[PDB]
Amino acid sequence: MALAAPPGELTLALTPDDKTLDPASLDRALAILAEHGILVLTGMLRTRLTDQLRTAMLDDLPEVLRQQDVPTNFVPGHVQQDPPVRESLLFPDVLLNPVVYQITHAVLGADARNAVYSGNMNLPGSHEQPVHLDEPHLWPGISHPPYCLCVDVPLIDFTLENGSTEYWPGSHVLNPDECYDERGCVLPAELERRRAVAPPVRFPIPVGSVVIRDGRLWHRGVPNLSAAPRPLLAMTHYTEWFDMPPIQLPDTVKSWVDGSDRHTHAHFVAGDVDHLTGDHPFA
Ligand code: NI
Repeated sequence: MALAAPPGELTLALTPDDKTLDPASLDRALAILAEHGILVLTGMLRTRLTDQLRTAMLDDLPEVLRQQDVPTNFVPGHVQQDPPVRESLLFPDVLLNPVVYQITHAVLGADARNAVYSGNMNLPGSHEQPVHLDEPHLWPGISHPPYCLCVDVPLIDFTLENGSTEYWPGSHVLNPDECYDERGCVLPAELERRRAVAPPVRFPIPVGSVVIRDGRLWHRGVPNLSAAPRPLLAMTHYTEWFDMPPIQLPDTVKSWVDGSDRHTHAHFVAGDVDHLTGDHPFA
């Protein structure tokens, strides 16, 4: 709560040149994800990539807001927006990042696969989301290991002002009976018990960072009190055995996406994919 940079205990500092973590860096990464459920990797992505993705998503926001019903996460101002899947905006260092997949391989296995290429546009004057998990526990009242890791790419500097996400460290292992409602929101009794032992944190995250977290981590989107939309690009790695629909990608990227040992659950389509309406033929 009210930090000035990502906490040391959650953070691993890299450069965009780093292709693998040395054994001790990986051990620390996995120790952080196991204990805290969230890992911040600073210095992962070049300005060249984040700038293009930021531009592409801010250019698409008008088409998203024109929709009959604008799909929002829980409350007003938290808009669901898929980034483009044009050949020229699909970057191996984003989709198939070698450090990300080194971590996800070590936690979920070599057959783990990305099955989400989506985004969260947090609008100026947005409301507070309820504390929730994005992915549920597979059975109520059971402790089990992760089956999915969210990979979140901020496309501007996230600040306390513009809606940097509230995270509940270590919350990813909590699954008592009657803890979650049908939408994945944490029952208030469990929130206040948890707050006494391990209160939530919120911190700036500079663009170029990648956040990897347990899909079961408690978090909430919070108001964007800045004058500008706060874009996030979102991917999710799942174990091979978890049923997900495939990502629609153009067959122009099949050559490097298919037959990588960094797996994507993908359906390849002739021609352009409509990333926003999703309505294209042969989908
Ligand atoms: Ni969420």
